[PDB]
Amino acid sequence: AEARGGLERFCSAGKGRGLRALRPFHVGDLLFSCPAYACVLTVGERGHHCECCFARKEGLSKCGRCKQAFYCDVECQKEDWPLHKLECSSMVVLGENWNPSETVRLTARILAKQKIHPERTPSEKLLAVREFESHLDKLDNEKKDLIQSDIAALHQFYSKYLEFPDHSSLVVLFAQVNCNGFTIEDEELSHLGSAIFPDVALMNHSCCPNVIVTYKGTLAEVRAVQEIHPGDEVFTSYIDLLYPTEDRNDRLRDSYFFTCECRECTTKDKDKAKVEVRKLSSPPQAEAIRDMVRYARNVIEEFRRAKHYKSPSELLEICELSQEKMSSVFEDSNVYMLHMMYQAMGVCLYMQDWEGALKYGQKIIKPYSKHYPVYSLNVASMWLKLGRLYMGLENKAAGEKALKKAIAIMEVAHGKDHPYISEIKQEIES
Ligand SMILES: Nc1ncnc2c1ncn2[C@@H]1O[C@H](C[C@@H](N)CC[C@H](N)C(=O)O)[C@@H](O)[C@H]1O
Ligand SMILES: [Zn+2]
Ligand SMILES: [Zn+2]
Ligand SMILES: [Zn+2]
Repeated sequence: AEARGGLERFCSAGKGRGLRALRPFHVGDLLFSCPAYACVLTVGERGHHCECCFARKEGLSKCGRCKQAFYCDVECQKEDWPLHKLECSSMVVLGENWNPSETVRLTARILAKQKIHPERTPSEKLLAVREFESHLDKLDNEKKDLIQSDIAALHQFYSKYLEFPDHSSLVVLFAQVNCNGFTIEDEELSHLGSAIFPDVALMNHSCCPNVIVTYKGTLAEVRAVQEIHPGDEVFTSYIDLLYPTEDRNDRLRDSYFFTCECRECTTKDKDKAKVEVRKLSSPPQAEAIRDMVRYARNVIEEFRRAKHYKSPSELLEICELSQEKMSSVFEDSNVYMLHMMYQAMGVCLYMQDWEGALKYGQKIIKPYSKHYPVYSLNVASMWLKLGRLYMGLENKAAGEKALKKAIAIMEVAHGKDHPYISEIKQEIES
């Protein structure tokens, strides 16, 4: 018998172990699904999504003791209890002082799961957590310090409720989480939480992926976005494909310890349109473009840092400031301009500035459609957010057209029967 029908684990030369198709898969076909081995809901979503299954529901029943964990029903509460019990009492005693990072909370759950079920689970038919690559030999000083900081935080927040393996085993585990972890995003690409999907972790990376990972609660689903021929390796993208080749590879080396050699990374064809410059009298010299690229990659970091000391209103100004400055060199379609417009849209949405968010959305959509693949969750989510803004702003004609563009991509990536599709169709009707 086949562990996963039409697929097998194999040795991909220069890429360790990988996933291969045995039979053809065509666009929109489901290769496999994988329940979460461990998952944790992001703090920001407490009271809005079930802590166990991540369902977005009104009227979630809360935990009687800590009054902090929220659930669909007693069944979700019971499934989560082995994990929630590690935090419940600590959240009662320490208030806002109990703040382990999301990665630390996830790793605590993996430790709890490993102890109870040493044998392979249904989320490990092809690759087990114990087999995950860690790359300890490639970790630099800063990366080693970060893991050590995470281990101290784990002892700090869980020592009273969780027994630990030796320090070296914890180092290996946090390192495995870094190169095999997933984040779960909703239909608008909002961050819901972090998870471990061992069989999904088997797939190698390509900047030209042939599959897309989506979620049905905490169940990961893998669907083909191009034909996958018998014998082909199955590739997902580990990163945001919007960025130029150098940016993507700096991210792949930093988190996954490899340099990509895919067709897009070899030819760099998309880089010209991604770093688009404006047609002026001059025009911009290569040195001046390099300076704006460096300014752009720094403002990305400036914005992230500013979240700690600046108000949303101020963060919006950083985005406004940057766009104005970069526009002397950069076209609106330039990816660095889009990064700032996207961040500005999120701030607008947060400050209830529906109109400001809609104007940003209207500028992002066309360049997103060009830069991203045909089936991209980033493009689908942008059409959806645009559709929802128009619908909310009493423009049903433009709203319906945008929601329909989102559904058409989502039918491929999420499957025609996905609950997100039914939800959007119910928004078109009512
Ligand atoms: N395109 C690639 N080129 C080289 N190595 C890759 C590529 N994609 C993924 N990898 C490797 O696979 C790791 C991530 C794993 N989640 C993927 C399965 C991994 N190949 C394994 O044998 O466990 C990365 O940290 C790299 O070691
Ligand atoms: Zn639930
Ligand atoms: Zn509780
Ligand atoms: Zn690549």
